[PDB]
Amino acid sequence: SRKTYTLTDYLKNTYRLKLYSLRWISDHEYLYKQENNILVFNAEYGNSSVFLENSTFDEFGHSINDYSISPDGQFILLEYNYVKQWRHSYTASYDIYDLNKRQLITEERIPNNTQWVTWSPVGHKLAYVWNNDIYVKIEPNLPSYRITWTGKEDIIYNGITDWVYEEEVFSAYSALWWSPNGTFLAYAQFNDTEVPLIEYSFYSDESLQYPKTVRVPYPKAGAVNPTVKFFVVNTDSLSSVTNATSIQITAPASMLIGDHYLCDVTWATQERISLQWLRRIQNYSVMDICDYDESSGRWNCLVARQHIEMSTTGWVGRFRPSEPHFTLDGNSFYKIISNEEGYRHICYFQIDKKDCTFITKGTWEVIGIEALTSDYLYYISNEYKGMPGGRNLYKIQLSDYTKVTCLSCELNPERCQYYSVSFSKEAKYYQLRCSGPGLPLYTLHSSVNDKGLRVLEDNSALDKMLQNVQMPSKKLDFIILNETKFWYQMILPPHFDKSKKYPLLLDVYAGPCSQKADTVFRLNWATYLASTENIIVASFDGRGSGYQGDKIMHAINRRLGTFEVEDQIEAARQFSKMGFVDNKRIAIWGWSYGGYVTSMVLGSGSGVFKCGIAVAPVSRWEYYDSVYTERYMGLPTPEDNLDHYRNSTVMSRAENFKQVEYLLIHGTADDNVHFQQSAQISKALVDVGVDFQAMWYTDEDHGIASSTAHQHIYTHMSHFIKQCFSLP
Amino acid sequence: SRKTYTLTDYLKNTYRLKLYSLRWISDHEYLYKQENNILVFNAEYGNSSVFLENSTFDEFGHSINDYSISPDGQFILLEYNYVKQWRHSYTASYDIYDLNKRQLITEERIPNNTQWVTWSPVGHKLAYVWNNDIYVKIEPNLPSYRITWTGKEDIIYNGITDWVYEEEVFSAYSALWWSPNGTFLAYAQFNDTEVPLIEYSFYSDESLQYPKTVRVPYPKAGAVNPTVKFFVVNTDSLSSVTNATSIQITAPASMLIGDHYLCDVTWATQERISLQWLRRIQNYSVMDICDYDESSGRWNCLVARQHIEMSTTGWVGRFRPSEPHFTLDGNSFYKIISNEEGYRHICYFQIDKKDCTFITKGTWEVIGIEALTSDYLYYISNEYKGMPGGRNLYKIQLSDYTKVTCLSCELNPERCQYYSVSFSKEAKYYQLRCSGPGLPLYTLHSSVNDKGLRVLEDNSALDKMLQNVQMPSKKLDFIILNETKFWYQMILPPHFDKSKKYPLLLDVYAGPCSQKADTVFRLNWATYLASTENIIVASFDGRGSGYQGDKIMHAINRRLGTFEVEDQIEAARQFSKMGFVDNKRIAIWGWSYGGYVTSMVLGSGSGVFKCGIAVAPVSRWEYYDSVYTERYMGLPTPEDNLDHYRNSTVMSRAENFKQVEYLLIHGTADDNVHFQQSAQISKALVDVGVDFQAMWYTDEDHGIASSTAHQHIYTHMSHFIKQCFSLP
Amino acid sequence: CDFTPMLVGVPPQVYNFKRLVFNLTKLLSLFMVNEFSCNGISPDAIARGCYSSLTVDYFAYPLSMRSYIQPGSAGDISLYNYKQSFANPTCRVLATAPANLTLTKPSAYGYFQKCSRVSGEHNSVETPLYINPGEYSICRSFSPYGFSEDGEVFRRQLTQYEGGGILVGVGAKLAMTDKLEMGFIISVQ
Ligand SMILES: *[C@@H]1O[C@H](CO)[C@@H](O[C@@H]2O[C@H](CO)[C@@H](O[C@@H]3O[C@H](CO)[C@@H](O)[C@H](O[C@H]4O[C@H](CO)[C@@H](O)[C@H](O)[C@@H]4O[C@H]4O[C@H](CO)[C@@H](O)[C@H](O)[C@@H]4O)[C@@H]3O)[C@H](O)[C@H]2NC(C)=O)[C@H](O)[C@H]1NC(C)=O
Ligand SMILES: *[C@@H]1O[C@H](CO)[C@@H](O[C@@H]2O[C@H](CO)[C@@H](O)[C@H](O)[C@H]2NC(C)=O)[C@H](O)[C@H]1NC(C)=O
Ligand SMILES: *[C@@H]1O[C@H](CO)[C@@H](O[C@@H]2O[C@H](CO)[C@@H](O)[C@H](O)[C@H]2NC(C)=O)[C@H](O)[C@H]1NC(C)=O
Ligand SMILES: *[C@@H]1O[C@H](CO)[C@@H](O[C@@H]2O[C@H](CO)[C@@H](O)[C@H](O)[C@H]2NC(C)=O)[C@H](O)[C@H]1NC(C)=O
Ligand SMILES: *[C@@H]1O[C@H](CO)[C@@H](O[C@@H]2O[C@H](CO)[C@@H](O)[C@H](O)[C@H]2NC(C)=O)[C@H](O)[C@H]1NC(C)=O
Ligand SMILES: *[C@@H]1O[C@H](CO)[C@@H](O[C@@H]2O[C@H](CO)[C@@H](O)[C@H](O)[C@H]2NC(C)=O)[C@H](O)[C@H]1NC(C)=O
Ligand SMILES: *[C@@H]1O[C@H](CO)[C@@H](O[C@@H]2O[C@H](CO)[C@@H](O)[C@H](O)[C@H]2NC(C)=O)[C@H](O)[C@H]1NC(C)=O
Ligand SMILES: *[C@@H]1O[C@H](CO)[C@@H](O[C@@H]2O[C@H](CO)[C@@H](O)[C@H](O)[C@H]2NC(C)=O)[C@H](O)[C@H]1NC(C)=O
Ligand SMILES: *[C@@H]1O[C@H](CO)[C@@H](O)[C@H](O)[C@H]1NC(C)=O
Ligand SMILES: *[C@@H]1O[C@H](CO)[C@@H](O)[C@H](O)[C@H]1NC(C)=O
Ligand SMILES: *[C@@H]1O[C@H](CO)[C@@H](O)[C@H](O)[C@H]1NC(C)=O
Ligand SMILES: *[C@@H]1O[C@H](CO)[C@@H](O)[C@H](O)[C@H]1NC(C)=O
Ligand SMILES: *[C@@H]1O[C@H](CO)[C@@H](O)[C@H](O)[C@H]1NC(C)=O
Ligand SMILES: *[C@@H]1O[C@H](CO)[C@@H](O)[C@H](O)[C@H]1NC(C)=O
Ligand SMILES: *[C@@H]1O[C@H](CO)[C@@H](O)[C@H](O)[C@H]1NC(C)=O
Ligand SMILES: *[C@@H]1O[C@H](CO)[C@@H](O)[C@H](O)[C@H]1NC(C)=O
Repeated sequence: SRKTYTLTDYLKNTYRLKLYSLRWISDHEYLYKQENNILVFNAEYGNSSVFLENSTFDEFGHSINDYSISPDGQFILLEYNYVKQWRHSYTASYDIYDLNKRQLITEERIPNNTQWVTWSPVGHKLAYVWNNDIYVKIEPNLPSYRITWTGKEDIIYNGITDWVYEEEVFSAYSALWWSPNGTFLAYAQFNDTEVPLIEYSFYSDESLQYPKTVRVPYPKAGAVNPTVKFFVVNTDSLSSVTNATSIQITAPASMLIGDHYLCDVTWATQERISLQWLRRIQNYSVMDICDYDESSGRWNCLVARQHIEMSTTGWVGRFRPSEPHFTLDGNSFYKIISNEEGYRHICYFQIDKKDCTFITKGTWEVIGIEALTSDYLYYISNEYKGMPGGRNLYKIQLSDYTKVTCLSCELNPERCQYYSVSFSKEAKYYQLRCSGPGLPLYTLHSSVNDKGLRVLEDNSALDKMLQNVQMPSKKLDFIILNETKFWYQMILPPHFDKSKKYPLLLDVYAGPCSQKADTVFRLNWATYLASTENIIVASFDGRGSGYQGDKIMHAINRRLGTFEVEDQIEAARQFSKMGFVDNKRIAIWGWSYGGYVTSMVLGSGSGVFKCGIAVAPVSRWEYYDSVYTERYMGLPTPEDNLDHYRNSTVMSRAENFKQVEYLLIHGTADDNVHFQQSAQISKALVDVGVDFQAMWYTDEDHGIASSTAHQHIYTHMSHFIKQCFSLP
Repeated sequence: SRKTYTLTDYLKNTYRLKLYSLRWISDHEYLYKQENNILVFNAEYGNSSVFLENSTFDEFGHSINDYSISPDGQFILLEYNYVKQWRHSYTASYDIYDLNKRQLITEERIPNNTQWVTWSPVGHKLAYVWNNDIYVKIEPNLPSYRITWTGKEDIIYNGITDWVYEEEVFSAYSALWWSPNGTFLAYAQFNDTEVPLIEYSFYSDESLQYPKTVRVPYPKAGAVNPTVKFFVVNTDSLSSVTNATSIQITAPASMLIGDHYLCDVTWATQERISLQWLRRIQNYSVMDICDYDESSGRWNCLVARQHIEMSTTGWVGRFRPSEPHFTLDGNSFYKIISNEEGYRHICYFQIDKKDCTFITKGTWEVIGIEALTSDYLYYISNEYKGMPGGRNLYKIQLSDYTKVTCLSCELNPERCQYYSVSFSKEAKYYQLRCSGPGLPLYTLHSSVNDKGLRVLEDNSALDKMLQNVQMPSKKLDFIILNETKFWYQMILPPHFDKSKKYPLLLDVYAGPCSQKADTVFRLNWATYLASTENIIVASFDGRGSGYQGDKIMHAINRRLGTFEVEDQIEAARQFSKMGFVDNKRIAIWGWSYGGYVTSMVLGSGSGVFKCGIAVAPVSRWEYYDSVYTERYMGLPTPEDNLDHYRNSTVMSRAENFKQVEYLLIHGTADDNVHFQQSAQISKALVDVGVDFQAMWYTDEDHGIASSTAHQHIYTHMSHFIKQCFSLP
Repeated sequence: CDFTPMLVGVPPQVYNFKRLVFNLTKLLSLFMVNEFSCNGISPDAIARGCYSSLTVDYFAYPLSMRSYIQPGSAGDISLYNYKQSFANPTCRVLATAPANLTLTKPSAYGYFQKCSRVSGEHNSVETPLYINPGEYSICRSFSPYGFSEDGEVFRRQLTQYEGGGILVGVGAKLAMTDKLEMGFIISVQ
């Protein structure tokens, strides 16, 4: 009859989700790139104007990957020759184009293979990292001043992170922090000398007759971790004749007694910077607030201006300690910390004093602080309807904490329940981006009266296009396990019948502080499986999941692969007990941590699941990196936690794999979860005598994301699933 | 019905053939191992005595792997702590036990991790290689003498071969050649300084946090080859106060003008050695006969005594030039070389005369020379019945070449057509080892009258066991292609009916100078398939195969991947035309070179084959070692043969794989056919969109010979074949 | 005349011997001698200026390489490095220089064990190139100052007026002795 969401539709991306990506250049203007040229929009009443034209982009011979606009609007930074390295890191060539003279700046150019470039928040100061060294350009045409001279490849990193910091700590390649008005440039230096390297073979293009070995400094669980130093340089004193001087800011005395991390850098004022330090045993953190001393030229860090965050029941933060949001004068700040009951909420701090006053409370969590103003604070929370999966924007008076108003709860209640926000420079205009149960909707608002200005994008065309096709429906509900609610989502096939019985596939991540059950509209592999193959795809949020308090998230502390596995198995049992699930046909699949949970579920010997797919799975926690593993498990030493490091392993349970059908997939050039982990799973399975299926992917990273590789892997897993359920 | 040959019968090895492995320690005596004892036997009368007892082995704390006999019989050499490295190379610990005194020798023992140990041909002199250096013990209790001082790991090899030599040139790890009575020790020194290294990862046991990288100097096609030198040392002049003097013998100037190999070392008399050198273009070879001058203590090779062996239509030899067989005086020798027609025959040489005379003629080939006494020469050939896959023992009279007598043609005609022999020390008694169409049979004969003494092994227990098993049958016949007979073999299911149609699996190797159609009894995977699954397993000998003349064998020259593939396809077409073969269910499988031919056949787009399995296949000929590849293809340079090197890849044919089902298997720790080849095949197949099945085997070499991995791979391949043929 | 030049500097190898043509013979007292044999005029017979000519060829030469230089020898030295000429009366010396002399030792002793020419249908015919009693070696141009390590192989494409093939030379190295041994020949005319 009618068309359905097919695999080609997912792989070829026939149905496109339109987005409205804008960059707020000013308090009431933003840049939008439509029809391959940048336009300026007035936030009040439309009033669009052309900023750059397509012909200008046609001028230079090479293709432009990305552009960056100087805050004064006089220069643009054109990025080309893009070459990706890791999830957040790359190298590229950059060209500077004058917007007033309308010409290229050909003298004293930024060198090729530049690792990172950034503008100052005001003016047109330019700082970039080249060969692990920092250079600062006061003007785009004048020569650059070299800041650091100790940059060494794979040894010393200046202004950029190493692998582990970029992956787990900062979630970014940049370790540069400009001052609020561009006077000081703070940077971190990472030393990876004694950090051991992971080596894997890179079978490059077919013309290469000898494979290359990629050596990456990678601290595994319990190994030497990279070491860090923090420096602040003064860019107004830079002179050509002399070398620049960098003033080092040391970690607190309570933090130098062992291994530590630098987890956050924030500028409080033009002469005040806050640093957060985290111990290797990541249940202790200290915030250091330091003030510039004009006579000395040095930065003084007072002991009385130190704030300590502790966690008796687990780790500090969700993945890291949260960032502070200082006031205009810089004498106080707002931070999201866990309350006495375990729910993260905004607490009001004063830099001099230890005690903090909580301004929000309840059985819900604050997701983040969005904007701070003299009169109001804006934040995202899941308070509405008591659903942990939803997100909404709120505002709270700073003179009266009782008056709290929801700015997005009733705008379109049915279609939008998952909100995100972008605020202008002075926070008088914001864009609300919903991606709730309905199609994504983008709107513009003004903060003065919280009135709706216009609709930037409503995804009308997809709605027109999706009327012909047969779409599945998402149901979000909860179950009671032990006097507590755990939320699940199910992708029900079209014309779902409660009397009929369907196969069930469990989509699993089940990592610490994760949410696989939310109100987000997605067009993915589950849409195909529900729309075309009539398979129910279900996800569960059990113990160790986030955004529902610390009693649930910290339940898997030092015990990884124990409670989440049993929670997934019990969820599958409850789903089969619900009534419309075929007990003979139940499957489970996951990626990364989800692959680990899938493997442990299959090796548990419960008999609930018929088959499973693990994609790039973690097999042993001693093979994974130190920061992530030691956040949740501790150190792999006989003193504290070696016993559970040995117990929680997929290999140990290889004898229970006889009762299931297993698909094991891994990319050979994976740097996050190395191929060694699957290679050990397969070796254990072969040693026991288990029949299973495997597939490697040459030169493929953690996310097996090419065109051909992505299409191939999803076609292969669709074939496996159709063979499992005996589908036509 | 009755029992059949099952998969567990093959994997657990339920039915086992028995062997009679003996070591002739004398003209009339040999040693045999039974009931964990060492029994010496009298060949003339058959009585035995206990050479070594049970309780002698039990006094050592270690488990003895192998034993060695001094030619005088005074010392045993017991090998333990075995550690395998490559196909022929290993390290072990050795201890010497005196047989007269009945005690272990604890003074100046052979060091641990000894690479190679050998006795002298007479007496009890020992030469062993430790840390790439040669040591000589005149007596087992006295200290050893260091011969060479230049040994270095992965750089310089003294007395032992490097990977490419051990794999392709010598098929052995030793590079030591004792003089006929042990006065001289000749050895080769290899130099791998500029040879590139192949790097692959070795995961090891699960307790290892970081995988190891294995660096093996491996010269690929066109890369830098190792350098070889040859030295002879006089072991009768060794002293404890002076370093040993080694006299170098240089290659002929016809090889010193470029790259070359050392192919063979053979001692003619006590003071004469023969050396065979081959050019990197392996169609030119020179034998150098050198003599020892007692005045100078130097070895001199005359120009007049050099013998040229060149090939115009291909390469020299079957794989390497054949070994010479000198007479007692050392002034003449017999060699198997190709005649004008193209058939390998024994030619009679004089050391100083260039012309040699052929003593055998025919449209058949001599396989090898087995013994050379006065008035009689013993050799193995496939002359009998015109069957290229049979082997029979013949003797020719040196006084009259017209008197040729077959010593094994009419011994047991139905049961025995494939013969191997082992002669005594003076060729007075020979053991005839048969492995023909029937069960293997071992008999002892005396060469004075060619009379049979006794039957050493009858395999009567296996014959009794196999009467209750439905066993498969083998048919050996030929087909005519362009007025040329090409032979094939067929493992037929029990109760074979020509009227019924059977699925056909084509087992292929098709390498140059290969024979897959012979009269050899086997119990392998094809027995199970034919006995249990009723699948016809066929092998075909096409163009490029051996033991049929140079016209058939050299058709593959410089055109690898062209004629063998077409011959396999045409053989499949003929088989389907025979009338008892299901045309829809035809499959092809192979290992190593057979995997390459299978992949080429599947990418040919012929439509004959439904599916196929490639195990450790060659993908690109530039990824393989230089010696093997350049024997058949030449250098990969634009002047010589790069275009075929580019046209004969499995990758180029990735588009045609959409019409077949593919199973691709490799072991990650493979050092012969690296995992890079299968990785490149899989990468090409993902790019074009082809769905296939893959399986990697962690830590497994080319053989995949570990018991668990062997069982796993054959179970997986049986599952795949059953699925392809829709077998219930 | 003056025999200072032979003494100064580093002495040359046997295959690259240096000849001075000019009396005295006091210099034999400078270093220890070992072999004064002659085939023509006997030793200790000097005519001073009455000699029409005086030629000397000198070279660093180990004493272990002694039997290979004789009135009749069959070895690498005579065949490819230096063969004595008996048309004029000569005298071998083979003396050993002492310490504290103005003689810088060579790094090692060197000589050529093979030097032949390759030219044929497929580079098949090998022709050893034996030197004349009075001539130099064709293979001299390969490392005139000696070889590093042992068993070096040198090759070059010979041009016309030399044969037009491929010249192959193999050299041998012997480590230097504690004191420098050298060789002389004195031919009187
Ligand atoms: C295993 O194989 C490797 C690689 O093939 C071998 O290593 C090579 O060894 C050779 C030595 O034969 C070496 O070549 C020398 O390198 C020196 C440093 O680069 C050069 O200085 C030297 O040239 C001089 O010597 C030549 C004679 O050998 C002369 O012909 C030449 O003109 C140069 O003359 C200098 O020296 C003389 C004194 O001898 C002096 O009077 C002159 O004024 C002048 O100064 C050689 O080219 C290679 O470089 C090595 N290759 C490497 C290391 O990669 C290794 O030896 C082999 N191992 C074994 C055990 O055989
Ligand atoms: C990076 O770290 C290494 C080691 O952690 C530092 O090297 C040490 O330098 C000190 C000098 O102060 C020596 O005493 C140590 O012996 C060195 N250790 C090692 C292992 O080399 C190195 O100086 C650091 N680099 C930077 C730029 O800080
Ligand atoms: C700035 O510092 C760098 C490195 O500390 C100086 O560069 C060194 O200069 C010395 C002396 O000229 C050289 O011996 C080194 O080789 C240089 N090192 C490098 C990495 O370049 C540089 O001279 C300093 N500049 C000024 C103006 O003092
Ligand atoms: C950016 O901020 C810095 C820090 O407040 C300013 O630098 C100070 O400026 C005042 C007034 O000009 C001087 O008295 C101080 O000596 C300066 N201190 C330092 C460390 O430079 C700077 O002027 C600001 N720039 C702009 C454009 O506002
Ligand atoms: C952070 O975690 C560590 C490890 O769990 C805690 O150290 C433990 O402290 C208790 C109480 O003093 C001891 O009984 C344990 O023996 C300690 N374990 C180890 C491995 O040393 C530490 O107390 C925690 N810190 C905070 C602030 O909660
Ligand atoms: C035999 O040769 C070896 C190496 O060629 C000699 O060992 C060397 O001896 C010298 C001086 O005693 C040392 O400086 C070297 O370090 C030694 N090398 C090695 C590799 O050991 C040994 O002395 C020689 N033996 C005799 C008797 O001459
Ligand atoms: C092993 O063979 C060698 C080589 O023929 C024999 O050595 C020769 O023996 C004869 C007689 O004793 C001497 O005249 C020669 O000078 C020896 N040559 C060398 C190079 O040593 C040796 O005698 C044989 N050993 C046996 C037969 O036990
Ligand atoms: C060994 O094979 C090479 C390569 O095929 C032969 O070299 C060829 O010789 C013929 C005739 O002289 C020439 O026409 C070709 O151009 C040569 N090819 C190359 C690549 O040089 C060589 O002659 C053979 N050696 C024999 C037969 O002894
Ligand atoms: C649009 O904005 C420009 C400034 O960018 C302003 O000059 C103009 O008046 C605006 N148009 C209106 C208000 O209609
Ligand atoms: C500018 O060029 C692009 C081509 O990349 C085109 O799509 C766009 O329509 C052009 N702009 C205008 C205003 O025509
Ligand atoms: C970057 O590389 C290109 C191409 O080699 C070259 O033309 C250009 O000058 C380089 N840029 C710099 C800043 O050197
Ligand atoms: C690991 O499992 C063993 C049983 O095999 C148990 O004795 C031990 O207590 C466990 N350790 C843990 C759960 O930390
Ligand atoms: C030697 O031991 C084996 C088993 O250990 C036994 O079968 C055999 O009979 C023993 N030999 C003798 C002569 O008894
Ligand atoms: C076999 O018996 C004969 C006697 O006929 C004897 O000479 C020979 O040594 C015996 N062989 C063994 C191995 O005992
Ligand atoms: C070999 O190793 C063992 C164990 O360390 C040791 O006892 C023995 O002495 C070694 N052998 C030699 C010859 O050193
Ligand atoms: C092999 O491919 C090359 C590349 O185009 C071509 O020049 C050559 O003719 C091809 N060889 C054959 C036999 O088709």
